[PDB]
Amino acid sequence: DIQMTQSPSSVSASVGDSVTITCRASQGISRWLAWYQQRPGKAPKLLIYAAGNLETGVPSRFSGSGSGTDFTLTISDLQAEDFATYYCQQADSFPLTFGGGTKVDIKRTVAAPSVFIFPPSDEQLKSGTASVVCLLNNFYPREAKVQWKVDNALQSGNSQESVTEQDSKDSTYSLSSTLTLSKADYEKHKVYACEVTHQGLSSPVTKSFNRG
Amino acid sequence: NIIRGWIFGTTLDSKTQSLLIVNNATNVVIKVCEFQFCNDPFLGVNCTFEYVSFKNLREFVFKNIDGYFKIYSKHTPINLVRDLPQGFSALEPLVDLPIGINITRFQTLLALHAAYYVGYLQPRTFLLKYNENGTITDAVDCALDPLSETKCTLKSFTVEKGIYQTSNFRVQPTESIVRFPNITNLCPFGEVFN
Amino acid sequence: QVQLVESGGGLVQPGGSLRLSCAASGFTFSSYAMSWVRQAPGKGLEWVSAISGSGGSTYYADSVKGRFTISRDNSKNTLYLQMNSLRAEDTAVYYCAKDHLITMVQPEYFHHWGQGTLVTVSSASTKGPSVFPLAPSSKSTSGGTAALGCLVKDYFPEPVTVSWNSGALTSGVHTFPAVLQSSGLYSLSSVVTVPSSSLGTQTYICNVNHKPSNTKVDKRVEP
Amino acid sequence: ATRFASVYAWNRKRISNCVADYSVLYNSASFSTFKCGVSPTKLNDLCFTNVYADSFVIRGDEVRQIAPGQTGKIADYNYKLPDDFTGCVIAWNSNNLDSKVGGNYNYLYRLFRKSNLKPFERDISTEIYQAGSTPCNGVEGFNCYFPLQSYGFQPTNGVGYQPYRVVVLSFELLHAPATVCGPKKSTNLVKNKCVNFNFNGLTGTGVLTESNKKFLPFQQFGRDIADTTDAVRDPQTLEILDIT
Ligand SMILES: *[C@@H]1O[C@H](CO)[C@@H](O[C@@H]2O[C@H](CO)[C@@H](O)[C@H](O)[C@H]2NC(C)=O)[C@H](O)[C@H]1NC(C)=O
Repeated sequence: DIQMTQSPSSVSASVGDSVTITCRASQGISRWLAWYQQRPGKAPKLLIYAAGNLETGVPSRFSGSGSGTDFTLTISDLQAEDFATYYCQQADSFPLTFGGGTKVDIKRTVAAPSVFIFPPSDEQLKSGTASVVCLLNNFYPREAKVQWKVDNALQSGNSQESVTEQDSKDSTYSLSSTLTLSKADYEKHKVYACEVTHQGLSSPVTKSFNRG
Repeated sequence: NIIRGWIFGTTLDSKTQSLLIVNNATNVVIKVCEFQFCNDPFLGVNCTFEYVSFKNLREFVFKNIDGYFKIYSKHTPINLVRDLPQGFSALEPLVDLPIGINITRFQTLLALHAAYYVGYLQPRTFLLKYNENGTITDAVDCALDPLSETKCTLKSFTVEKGIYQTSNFRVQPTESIVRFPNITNLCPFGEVFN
Repeated sequence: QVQLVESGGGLVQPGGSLRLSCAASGFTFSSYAMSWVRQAPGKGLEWVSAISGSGGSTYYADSVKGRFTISRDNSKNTLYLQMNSLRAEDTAVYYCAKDHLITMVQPEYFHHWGQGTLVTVSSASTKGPSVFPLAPSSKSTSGGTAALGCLVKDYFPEPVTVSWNSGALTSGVHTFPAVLQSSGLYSLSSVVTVPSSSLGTQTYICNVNHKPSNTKVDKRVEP
Repeated sequence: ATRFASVYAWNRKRISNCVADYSVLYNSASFSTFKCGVSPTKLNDLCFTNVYADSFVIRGDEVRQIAPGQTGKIADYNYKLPDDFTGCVIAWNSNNLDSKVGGNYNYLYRLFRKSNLKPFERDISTEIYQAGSTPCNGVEGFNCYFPLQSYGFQPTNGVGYQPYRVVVLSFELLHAPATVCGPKKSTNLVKNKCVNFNFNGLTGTGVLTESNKKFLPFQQFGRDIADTTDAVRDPQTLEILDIT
């Protein structure tokens, strides 16, 4: 009834800038809202309560505004510790509903993804399962959208993605796309490939290999 | 810097508001809270008000008038090891606290890993000499000696040769005394009560 | 300012039951409204259950109602949450939340947050990891550098540890966050970039250690 | 304040050793009710020992209960004022604030108590009221009711039942320095002209001219031999002026 939308999903900005996060509730919630921050590996902490009332320990550069339906969290000065995930919850209608969640990253130049291939090993051949891994390294931003093709055919529901967090030396990302299938099914096809379209690439990069 | 604090009050055991003044590092702390005071108060090396921020002789004067705690002070450099240096220096006010705590006793507060002196005040009459810049340069106590009384009478620090009149000599009524003739005609209450 | 400690989470069979406890200290329990909120490992926060400074009013989320029960006691100064018919979707970190203001009927805000306990529901048993090699490349012409590594598969429960020659060659190592398989097991990839000149010259081993299964395995990669 | 306490637990705050401009609040025209033995019209010119602010939230119809010699559940069991109350009572609607969709049940009130409240008394006891002769045994039930009843504050409730924030200011006047007055307005400065002057309460008439006399930092006035005032120091700017 009171599901709220938080935008933008994920953003990137440099130290010293300002970040605006907008949260909208389905109905007018007066001034019953709470803006939270949460870093990985720690419990969430409140930044704003009511509508714009700050927490005692939170630095003053965090501000809350809005009323009824629209609300806005503004960070006037970004620091190295300001990159986390932000949430909005309501506190007037039960059940209490949270927002989508907004992740803040570091703005940097766009870097092309280094893409490498890993066919299943001979040790993996005896198991009866084949796992073909497409590795993306040193790409920015987070959005990669890797896909797998087998004999130039789209594959869905067979691949699993695992992405590392933003790097600490160059604020880049790494991605692993694993295609897991049965040995009998893996032996049906001859050629496999993984494709990635990146904003750092003028054209899509497709890398293919053959069994044997 | 061994002396660091003062405590004033009447009970000094957290039962009533006892004024407390403390110095620590670069901070001065003044409170009127009912702190639970130590049996041997020192520092190792309900509130109604609160404020926070031998080579030396520091003089202080503390008094209370109409619910105001008045504090005067004066700092000076000295070089003496035996006793109180002999000299004259006026003291200017620094603190006027509108508190209103009844105070009858006090104590100092030291730091343990510096001699000091104490005196009491009296209602006296004095003559003061203000210089050109408005600084008290010297004073005369009136009731110290006949010469001092003469100086106070003439409003001058220099007295010319002669004879002057200062005060009136009296003598005192040692005790009281009452004489009435005798007890007579006692009203006979015994006849009714017995 | 107050102390909130959560306990009772663990690994249980699907369809089982659990009892989590919140110990609260530093404040009067009766005057404040407690709340139990779970956060999924890959999702955000969402409220689950709430109690009202006594026990008369019990509020439950629309996806936990009919199975969970919240109760509180002032005498022991604690909160209990009983979970029934636990499913794979109940695997989350549970947090015991309280609001600064004295609230007796409604929680509203959640200013106090506990450590939270992980509750995991699965049908898998303890097992060691399986390590496989991933060859760097077969062509030293692209850029003179290749990416190689090892793959850890079919291990339960978490976690696995990859040392990569006992931490002697850490330059380009990329160990992706562990991911859940479709069969209740897990997978991991540890990849590092080395120059293509030093492929068959320098010797490297990926070492994977598992404490629940007590398995220390060394695997070599050859192109 | 973001949220007030309940009426049975009215929040008291002490204010002292400061300057309060009661005219600003009086010239606000933002409160539904504003009553004052004290005269509201420009008496920020008076000094008091303390100012005690008792704040809570009640329904509009109960707002009338906050006055000397008043009865009612709020007056008897939640907040009682002395018949000789000194100060003011202020109230303004909070239906935009303390009302809530689905009912705002944070604010409670004391409906059941063994006896009425004394002036300036607060009762937060959670003991179950014993209506009959059976001990409550720590649980509410027959002849045993929880003393706190929860308001349902909603935007659709009637104005009399709609939430209203109420603040009561009580002036303390005891044998004390009375450090809160709150007036002290000043004017500009005029030189070289026969005027009527008032420096920090010292009144007089004459001509103010610039001087060269060197005061001490702690001294404000200068006197002549005949004890007549001769020089002053402007409180708003530390300089010495001769009076002729
Ligand atoms: C009282 O307030 C006035 C108002 O600002 C202060 O006057 C200022 O004083 C500073 C330095 O003394 C000047 O640089 C400003 O130009 C002054 N402003 C004005 C408007 O006069 C004054 O210092 C304050 N304190 C006292 C004791 O008067």
